[PDB]
Amino acid sequence: ETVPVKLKPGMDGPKVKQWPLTEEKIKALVEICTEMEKEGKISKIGPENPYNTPVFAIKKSTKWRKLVDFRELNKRTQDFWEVQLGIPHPAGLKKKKSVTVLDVGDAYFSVPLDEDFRKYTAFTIPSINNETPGIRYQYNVLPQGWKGSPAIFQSSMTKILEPFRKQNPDIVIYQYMDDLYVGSDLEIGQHRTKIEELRQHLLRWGLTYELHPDKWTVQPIVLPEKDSWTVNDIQKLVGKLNWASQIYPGIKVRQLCKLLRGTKALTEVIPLTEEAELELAENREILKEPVHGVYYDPSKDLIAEIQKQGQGQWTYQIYQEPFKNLKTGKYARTNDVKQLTEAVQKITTESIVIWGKTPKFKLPIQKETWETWWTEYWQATWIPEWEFVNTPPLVKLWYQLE
Amino acid sequence: ETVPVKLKPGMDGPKVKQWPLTEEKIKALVEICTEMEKEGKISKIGPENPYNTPVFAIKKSTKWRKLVDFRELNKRTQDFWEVQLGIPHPAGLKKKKSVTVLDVGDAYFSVPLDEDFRKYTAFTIPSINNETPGIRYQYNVLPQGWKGSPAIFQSSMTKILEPFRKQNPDIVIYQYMDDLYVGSDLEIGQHRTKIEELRQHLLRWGLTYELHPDKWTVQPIVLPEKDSWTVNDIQKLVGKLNWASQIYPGIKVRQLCKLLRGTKALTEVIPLTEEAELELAENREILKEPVHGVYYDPSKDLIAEIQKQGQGQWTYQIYQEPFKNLKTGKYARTNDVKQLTEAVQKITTESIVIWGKTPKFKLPIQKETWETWWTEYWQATWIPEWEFVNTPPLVKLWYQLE
Amino acid sequence: PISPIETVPVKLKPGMDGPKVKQWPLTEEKIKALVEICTEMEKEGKISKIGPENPYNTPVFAIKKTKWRKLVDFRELNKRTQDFWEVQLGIPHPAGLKKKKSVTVLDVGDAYFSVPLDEDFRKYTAFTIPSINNETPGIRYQYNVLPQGWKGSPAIFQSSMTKILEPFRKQNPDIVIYQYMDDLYVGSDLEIGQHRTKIEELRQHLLRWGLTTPDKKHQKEPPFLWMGYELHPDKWTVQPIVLPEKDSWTVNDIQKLVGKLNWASQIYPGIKVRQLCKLLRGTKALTEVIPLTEEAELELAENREILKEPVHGVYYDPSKDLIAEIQKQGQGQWTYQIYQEPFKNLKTGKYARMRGAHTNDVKQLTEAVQKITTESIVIWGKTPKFKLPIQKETWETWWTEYWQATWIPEWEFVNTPPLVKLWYQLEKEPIVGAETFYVDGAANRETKLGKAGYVTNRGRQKVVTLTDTTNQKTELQAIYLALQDSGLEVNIVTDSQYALGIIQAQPDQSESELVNQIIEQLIKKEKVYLAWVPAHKGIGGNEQVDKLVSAGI
Amino acid sequence: PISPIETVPVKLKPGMDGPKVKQWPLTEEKIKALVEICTEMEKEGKISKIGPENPYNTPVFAIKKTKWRKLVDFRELNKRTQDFWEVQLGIPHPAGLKKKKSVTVLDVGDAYFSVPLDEDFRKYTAFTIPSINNETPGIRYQYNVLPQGWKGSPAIFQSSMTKILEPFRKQNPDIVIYQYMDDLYVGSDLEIGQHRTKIEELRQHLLRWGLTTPDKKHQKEPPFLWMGYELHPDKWTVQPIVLPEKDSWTVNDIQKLVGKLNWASQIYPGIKVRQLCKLLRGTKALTEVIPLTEEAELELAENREILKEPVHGVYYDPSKDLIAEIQKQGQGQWTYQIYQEPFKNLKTGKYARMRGAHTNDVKQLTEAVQKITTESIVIWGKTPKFKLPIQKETWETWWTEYWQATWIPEWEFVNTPPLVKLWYQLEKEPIVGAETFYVDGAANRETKLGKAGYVTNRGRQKVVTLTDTTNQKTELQAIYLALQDSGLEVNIVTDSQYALGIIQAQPDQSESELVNQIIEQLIKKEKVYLAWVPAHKGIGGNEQVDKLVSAGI
Ligand SMILES: Cn1c(Cn2ccc(C(F)(F)F)c(Oc3cc(Cl)cc(C#N)c3)c2=O)n[nH]c1=O
Ligand SMILES: Cn1c(Cn2ccc(C(F)(F)F)c(Oc3cc(Cl)cc(C#N)c3)c2=O)n[nH]c1=O
Repeated sequence: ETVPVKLKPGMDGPKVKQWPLTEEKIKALVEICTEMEKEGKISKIGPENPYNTPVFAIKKSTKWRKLVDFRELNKRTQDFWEVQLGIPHPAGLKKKKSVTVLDVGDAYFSVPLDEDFRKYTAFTIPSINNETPGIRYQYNVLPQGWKGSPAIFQSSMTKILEPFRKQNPDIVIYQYMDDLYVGSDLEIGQHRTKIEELRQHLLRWGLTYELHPDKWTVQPIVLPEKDSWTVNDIQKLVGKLNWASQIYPGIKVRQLCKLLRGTKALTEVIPLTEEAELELAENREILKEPVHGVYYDPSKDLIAEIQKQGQGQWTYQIYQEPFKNLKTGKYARTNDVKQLTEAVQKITTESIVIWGKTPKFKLPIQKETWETWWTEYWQATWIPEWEFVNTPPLVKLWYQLE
Repeated sequence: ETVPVKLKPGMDGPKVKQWPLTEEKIKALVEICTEMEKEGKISKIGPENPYNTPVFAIKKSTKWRKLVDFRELNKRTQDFWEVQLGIPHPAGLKKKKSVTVLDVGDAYFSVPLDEDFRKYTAFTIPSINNETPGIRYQYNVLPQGWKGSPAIFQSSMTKILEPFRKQNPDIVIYQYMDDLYVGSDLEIGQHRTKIEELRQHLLRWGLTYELHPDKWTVQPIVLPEKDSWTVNDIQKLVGKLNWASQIYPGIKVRQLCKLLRGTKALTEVIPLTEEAELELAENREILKEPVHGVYYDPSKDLIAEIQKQGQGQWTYQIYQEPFKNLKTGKYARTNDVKQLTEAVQKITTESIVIWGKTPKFKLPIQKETWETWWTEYWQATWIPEWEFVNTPPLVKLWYQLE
Repeated sequence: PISPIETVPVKLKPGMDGPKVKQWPLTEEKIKALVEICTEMEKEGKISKIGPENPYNTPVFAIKKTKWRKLVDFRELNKRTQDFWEVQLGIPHPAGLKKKKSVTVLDVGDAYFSVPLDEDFRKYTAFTIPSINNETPGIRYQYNVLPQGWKGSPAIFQSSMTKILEPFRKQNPDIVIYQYMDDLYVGSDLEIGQHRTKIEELRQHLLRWGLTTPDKKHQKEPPFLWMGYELHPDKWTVQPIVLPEKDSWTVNDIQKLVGKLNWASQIYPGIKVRQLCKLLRGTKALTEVIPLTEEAELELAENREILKEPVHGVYYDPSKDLIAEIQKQGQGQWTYQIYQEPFKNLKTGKYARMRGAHTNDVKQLTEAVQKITTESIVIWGKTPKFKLPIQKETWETWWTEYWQATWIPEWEFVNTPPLVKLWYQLEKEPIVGAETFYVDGAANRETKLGKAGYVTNRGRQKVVTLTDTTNQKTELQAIYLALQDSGLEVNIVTDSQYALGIIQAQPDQSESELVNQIIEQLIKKEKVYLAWVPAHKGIGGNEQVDKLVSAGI
Repeated sequence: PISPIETVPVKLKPGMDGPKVKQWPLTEEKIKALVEICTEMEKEGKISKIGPENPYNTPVFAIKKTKWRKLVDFRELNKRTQDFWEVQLGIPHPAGLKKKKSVTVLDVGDAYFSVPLDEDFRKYTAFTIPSINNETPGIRYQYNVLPQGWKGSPAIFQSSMTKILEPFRKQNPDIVIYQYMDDLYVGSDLEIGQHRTKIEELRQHLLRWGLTTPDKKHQKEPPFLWMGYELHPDKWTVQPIVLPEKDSWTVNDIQKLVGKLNWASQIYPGIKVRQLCKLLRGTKALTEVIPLTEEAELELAENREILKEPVHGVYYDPSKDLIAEIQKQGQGQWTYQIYQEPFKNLKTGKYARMRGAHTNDVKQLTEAVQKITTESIVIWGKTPKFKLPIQKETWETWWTEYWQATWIPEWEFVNTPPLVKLWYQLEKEPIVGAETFYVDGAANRETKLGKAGYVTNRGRQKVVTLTDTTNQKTELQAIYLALQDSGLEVNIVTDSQYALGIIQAQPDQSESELVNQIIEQLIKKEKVYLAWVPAHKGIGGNEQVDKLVSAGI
């Protein structure tokens, strides 16, 4: 019994080119796909299918997994999965002491895919040195990575979760793409026991970290505590504070600006005044608490900006309106691309938990470096949207830590 | 007896390419050059001469004349003609009631050119459809168009002018390139008689408009006289006045700015105040007189800017420092290139008379249009330096007339 | 001979119906020629006769040589035909081929005609041979096979040939079958005997599916002259390259020259095209002559020298690793070589790009490494191990301190001058016993006039005026001014994030001559500490230099 | 045979002395080959033996085919040799040749070797055949004739040939002698008899000056296959052009295709390269495949159609005038034809340029006219009379009202759609009964955030926020905002000379999508009156919209 899927009028299916893959990754995919074809999950296709979606091989565990990039198909089917069959996001999930993430993607293999939508799921296995044309396939069942799969499957998911929910009314379960987010206020042993219990319920239907969102405390803009302050240090502080006033309402800086008078050497020691120190502390107390006036608009896209701080640390901010930060934070711990990949997954997970949406990333890296290498370290079953930026020299300074 | 000429060290001779010429102009030049060669003025040259200067044919009279563009060679020999053998410029010339311009270029044919400088005077007669290589030549005598020619010849010119000067001590004679500028305070009949007398002195040595520089009255920035003034008209006036304050010291506009208060319609009539009208008149009285503080620096280049006003009129300003106007004016009276050519010659003549230097022109025309056509209307024996500009939309408005 | 293979179900574009383009009446010679040709095609099963009940039409033309050829204008059918999947991702590269004991070249005979066409689509390929002076109903045909010039032919041919080879590929996994257009390139490591035998089973299997290929006598033998390359039995090269010699080079002569040089750069090391490409800028007419510059003449001469003796490339050995060596050649020019055994090159190449306005050799080298990595994954399915002309210390300093995430896979230093290094470094903190310059620049948006200046803590001051300038140009002037008047140790305070940004990235080359002058000053210095303040917030010396530059703006 | 002509006195570059480049010891086969060759050259008078008293040296190499050839590396001598005058200004164009009853092609034999070399320069051409394993003093020669590969050879040859032809040119003014490299192209309107006679007097006069040319049997006959053209006795064309057909087009395949199309555009009307050139942008590898876009595929198809039947060009008649006809082809694409008698084309061409960011068809047409004028002066020595697709009223409106001086020589209107017209016009004075919008835009230089807005005299207001913007982008946003919310009649007040400038020039096409959106709004309107005020001078509604946009900047 198939659910009919429709694209937005005038919008055609994805025609996205395939990235060159290493021999190892091609072999891994040929073997995976040979088996899915044997099981009737996918079928070899003809040239009459002009559509294409990229395919990659990750590790996620020492076993190769197939990752399909449905980013384009998702944007094109947005109406179906968001308004026609939207999965509501629970506001309580972010409040729980422990959230466990379980992959449920293997559930989609059971449900067949609307015969007229199948062509849009086309993908190619490339060939080294263009020896052969690629191996082409399309899906016969709900695919892993397409937002329409949990949308269709949510009625089947409700039946599976009905007993477990009824017996644990204070346990929040949320489905995002191929994953199940399970939150509780139970002790870590009890929580881990209830997860194992839940896996048993899933096991009867063919379905086979933790995060601590209550412990998610945003990194405030940090102002230094010092004995002696130079001209250079006050200049650095006014710079940092002048910018914070764009975000935080009620930041004063005139008492600090007052100290900087005349053409002076940067190294020269300047003594603190009573009102400058009061201004310094009043701003210090503001940055502690979240920014007043900033609220999530469910109709707007989320954006995430990341800065490289050196020494294995990375800072990030999530907003919908530039500088109107919904969340700020940091990531720590070799390799710049590996570390960046890691931060991207962490920020995305936090956004799925807090708003039920992945953010659009502004990455401080070259398109080509990122495209060649991100798949060597990627472990998530989803892929967020990204773009490449040239980090402003000062934004890094203003978001620094200690 | 040849005067040794030397280029600035590290500076080589001109290697300027020849512009395509029409059949008519090529034939005219072949005939002119065949005769100059017969007279030994120029000689055919070998490939060992890597240098080149453009050649053109003008009318200046219904007889074809050869014009050589020595603009590059002039810049490269600047030391010789400006400091080693400089022709001083008389400040009195601009003060005379009548200035007559006489071509004396034929005097240079008598004096031979330093054998080691000749290679730098190389020029080519092009060939239609590249049938033949060009006809190449270099000068054996002082060439018309090179600033070094009057520099060398000034000792011979002094001997020729000694009797005439001694008999007319109040007549100013100045030599710029191939021309003699002769100024007097005599009545037009007497002046014309003294010019004819002077031509007789020249005639004994083989040498064969008027301008009225006392009548050169700069076009002030004109402010309109009106009964009723709209918002649009005050806005246009503040615009014009705000800019004039950059040039003229002592321009006030706050009384006018005062009238423009609130979000008003442009067509709405606004009544004049006593202080606005006083401000309007005080500025009006300033623009009448020349700008205070602007003086000619003989070490700096002169610049001329020209705007197309439509209906056959053109405005221009001469300065060394932008907006620090030494002279302003207009030219009136078909063809945009012909009219522009005409204005260029008029402004150049005025600058030669006032400062003894041609200005660098900023032309409101496309390089290619100007290059294809300027020779169809050019009548001067010199060529000023030029560049092509995209006239600011407002500069035309601010320099407008009535 | 037309394949018994299951056809490909072709569709027209949604909301579109077939072409109905009127046949233009032709001359008698053209009509006769077309009747001769169409009767023959119809006899061979290529086309079939229809009635006037079919509403579609596509124009037909006949052209001469002294043989007559049928041309079908499929422009309208193509505009109405569905989109198909892209035929090939890229073309095979010789350096990607293994050394095979025996290699057979099998060109398929009349490929498109040997492949059927979807029954329900055939109607839309309707064409009309008109009668003499269009008096009587013209002769009407439709295609049964894939028509030449139709949008779907390349795709459907390739997929049919893929479906056909699929079982043979199972039966012989140790046989290399390269599919390229209407050709098959078959290689194996068997003895001449077992190979000729294996080629015949393939030829026969192909014939069972209505596809004809040449026999041992008509079969091509090495060297293969394929796609601008020479494929010899244990080496490969680009095809003979002749650089013309002219008194006068036109825009067309240089474009052709650059192309041949670029094509030669795949195997001949050190080819340079910078000076020659510089001439093609500010584009003039194709027949217009461009005088060669001394630097272009020197470049042409150096190239002429590389090409005088022939160079070849080696084939790929999957067991041995890939080594990529990069050298800095000059002004943004890079050259590389990929070998497995030194110095027997599989291929060579060049990188001479401008990824921005201001860069350094460290960024350019990283960019070249990325490009070689990508190319290696395409040709061989793996990344090479690099030999780079940069010390590990220079690299580690750069990457740790840079704001952008950057990575070079397994690499090792090689002392091959010119070495890539950073030419200056900004101070991490302000200098004690150094004059503090508070710089600023302001330009009027209307007049385009600007002022650049500084005010120091040592009382010094300066202001210069600029014509046809911008705020960005004045802000860079002010920094340059501060570097010209200061000693070997400066503390500079700007309010420009723009100039700060440029300088902090440690550029050595720029599209701006102002940025180049600044660069020269920075290299001459001993210590430089650049710092930034917000503008118009009444900060120290910055408010003073702000009133100084704002005068007459 | 070496000419008795007076040599050309060659010099070295001031401050420079001759080359002293060491001879590399060669193999025995190379030394023998070179001794064979040099003995023969010396015998013919080409080279002469010297002693070791001469201090200069230039390297020598020998290369094989199975003949041996001598290569001299004159790179160092060339770097030290003086600069010479540029050989040719441009190349002859066939459309520039008159129709001549009889035409003879005379290729000069071993041209450079038939010309002496300055006595005092000969020393600097010194070269050494090394001995076996460089044990004994090598054999040393110097050139007597012009060496191949030397900087001065093309120039000195051409000037010697000019001096040589000079007297014959007087004796026969009605004979056309085209000088091109080491060739002479001789044309006359005499009968086969007097022509063959005249050719012989020239051949003989040439021989008196040691220059050999072919005889009646070795003399080439039309069609001449010269420089990519076919020179027939009463027509000319470009040489056979074959557009390849591929499944996958690489960057190299497209570059070659564009080139052949550009070359074909000299005589085949309506060739288009826009879509094909668009693909070559954002430059990828030469072997990298580029998928053809629908618009590129359509362009390729249209071209394929033009080229199917051969087109020729006609020769020049100096008595008849030149007519140039221009047509607008599309998105900045122009095509032209020059004929004397309609429609027998001397040549064709195209213009598809971007002279700025924002233009209109009136500026593009003026630009095309200038380019054709220039080209005509080069080929024929005169300007053509134009037939333009613009009404005299549209032209007169444009030129009279435009700030830039502009001129089109003798022209006449021709109704050939698409016609060139202005798509909107700004009001000369403010509209009565129209809302006055006071627009403004401000962007923070640090955050790159901006605000675009308006305040009207009807009380209305609006402010939008922009990301990664500039002041110029916000000032154009503010005008667009004002056009989106206003009716068919607006008075707009900006403080931006930049946006004012763009709009006043009446653009119809832009490199900016923002400028294109503005353009669409202006065409929809009935009346628009744009005006300008100085910024930050406290003027009317402008001070109000200034505080509105400055919020959060
Ligand atoms: C020449 N050669 C080689 C190199 N080599 C190795 C394998 C193959 C294989 F059959 F598998 F495709 C070759 O066939 C090709 C491949 C291509 Cl892309 C084009 C052409 C052509 N025309 C022939 C091949 O040329 N090894 N031994 C030997 O003689
Ligand atoms: C072919 N042709 C013509 C056209 N024509 C007219 C005049 C000349 C003239 F002798 F004067 F140079 C020609 O000689 C040329 C000119 C050039 Cl640029 C190249 C070549 C070649 N290879 C031959 C010429 O081709 N007229 N009659 C006739 O048979």
